[PDB]
Amino acid sequence: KRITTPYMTKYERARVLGTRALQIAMCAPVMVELEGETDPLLIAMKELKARKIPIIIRRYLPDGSYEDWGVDELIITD
Amino acid sequence: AGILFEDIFDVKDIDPEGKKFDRVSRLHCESESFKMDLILDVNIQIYPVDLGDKFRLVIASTLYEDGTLDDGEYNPTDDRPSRADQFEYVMYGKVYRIEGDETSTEAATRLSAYVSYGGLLMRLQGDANNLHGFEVDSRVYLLMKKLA
Amino acid sequence: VQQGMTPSAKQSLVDMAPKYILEQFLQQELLINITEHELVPEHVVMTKEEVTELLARYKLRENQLPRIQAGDPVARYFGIKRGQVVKIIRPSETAGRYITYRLVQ
Amino acid sequence: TEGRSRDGGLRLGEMERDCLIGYGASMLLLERLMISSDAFEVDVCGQCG
Amino acid sequence: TEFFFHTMAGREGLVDTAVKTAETGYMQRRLVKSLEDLCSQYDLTVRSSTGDIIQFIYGGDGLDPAAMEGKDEPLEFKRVLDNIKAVFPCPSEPALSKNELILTTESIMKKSEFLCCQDSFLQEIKKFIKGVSEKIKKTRDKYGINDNGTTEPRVLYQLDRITPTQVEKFLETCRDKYMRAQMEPGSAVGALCAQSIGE
Ligand SMILES: [Zn+2]
Repeated sequence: KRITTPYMTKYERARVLGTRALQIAMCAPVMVELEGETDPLLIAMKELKARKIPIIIRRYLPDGSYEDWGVDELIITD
Repeated sequence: AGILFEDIFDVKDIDPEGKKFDRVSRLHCESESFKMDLILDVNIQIYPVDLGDKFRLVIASTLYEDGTLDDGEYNPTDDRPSRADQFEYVMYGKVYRIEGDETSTEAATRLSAYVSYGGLLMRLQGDANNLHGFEVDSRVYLLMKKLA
Repeated sequence: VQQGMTPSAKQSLVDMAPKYILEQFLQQELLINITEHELVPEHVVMTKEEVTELLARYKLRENQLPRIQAGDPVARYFGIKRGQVVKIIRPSETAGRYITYRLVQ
Repeated sequence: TEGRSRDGGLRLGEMERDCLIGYGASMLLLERLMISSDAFEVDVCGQCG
Repeated sequence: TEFFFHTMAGREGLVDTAVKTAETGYMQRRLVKSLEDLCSQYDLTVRSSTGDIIQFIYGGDGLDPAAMEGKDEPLEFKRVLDNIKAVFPCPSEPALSKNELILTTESIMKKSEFLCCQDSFLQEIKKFIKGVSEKIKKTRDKYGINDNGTTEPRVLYQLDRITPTQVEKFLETCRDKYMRAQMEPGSAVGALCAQSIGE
């Protein structure tokens, strides 16, 4: 089971977009079709809107145990 | 007919608080046959009104007296016959608040409806029976004509 | 005590015997019971099992809790010894209540 | 460098340092204060530290 | 002579602005320094670097000051109920009465998802619903309204209109607004405090 909040905190969104933009900057394969945009951050934002990013968050509770959430099952909000 | 309410009124007072604007007046009116009381604002640059006038007003669901309810759009340059032909001053507005006359603890049978004509307010108050059909968010036309 | 007590007995008042202990209050303090004062939230002492369950809930080590001094007027009122735990029920600004725990050191 | 006769570049004074902590960002203040100010590399011997 | 006295008063403003410069900055620098370490853990506690517990739940509620609509409260009920009524006028559904409103509200709140929410908020909502329910009672009483819906001058049913669809929407909107108004774990709770008091 999982106890933490089910929404995506702004910090998680920021670090996910950052690390995915960096991965697409180097020639990684892109998981969504692009219409001709040539800016990594906007491609990563579109991917997240399509919810296809291959990144798994690992939330460390203070004691040392952890919980894993796929970036597709957090409730993304505004 | 699409008429919601019709009556003859007479004007009683104009600016209980004195002049406020250069083109609008806050009429206080009373009804001849029924005992409705009315508060209305008119653009007195185009339809000047004197302290003693008498007039008939009709609040209608639609201007097409034949009963057509095609309210999709309104075209100012129309020419076909319409209920506007029989009046001298026409406005368009929306009923945006209905409330009871709380002043009466018992025999509460008087209501008040507010109609807002895109800034120009109006309130019509009195017995409940004559107010049948007024509904929040309904859009209605107001027509008026002076009488000798 | 009415007004005070002699310094040599001040020193003696810590080492009479391990099996015997004594507690001194001022007449001036006792004149009012702080428990009834408006600015003192209710304190409650609990058994060792309660603290066991609490430390199990938050996954804490005992020395992580907030502290309360031994010489604190309320601590003296309750006569509690070092190493015990105290629950507090702060009266909220509204009907709610907040629970917090403090350790006596 | 500092001046305008000499070349410049402005200061990230300590008030800004708190501002950047405040939002909760972490790479931004690392970048502003280490990558693009005095980035440098050294070596150390783990046995003697 | 008036001009001279006027100048005497005026210069005090200029002097004050000059004096302000240093002391306030020193205070802020000390304060942010003292507080900077704290953070809001994923457990809803707030802990210093050592890992000790400062607050068991940030602020007692867990809410976030930067996300408040009312006066230091997450919500302003009457404003929300008013908004939902205007956005969803339901001319089809029949007007509800005291017993119907209380019955239908209890049934909806019975769902487990609302049970997951905070208790205090649920109580306050119940209180608000009781309040409106007693108010509609007075209104339906004074005018001799009949609960069966058969009163002739149907305009009288506009007085305190409320319908089951609107009730359900309101409760969902309330729950969501409360839920999304929490201090997101990982926020730098200390720096926000030092900055807010210093300013
Ligand atoms: Zn070495």
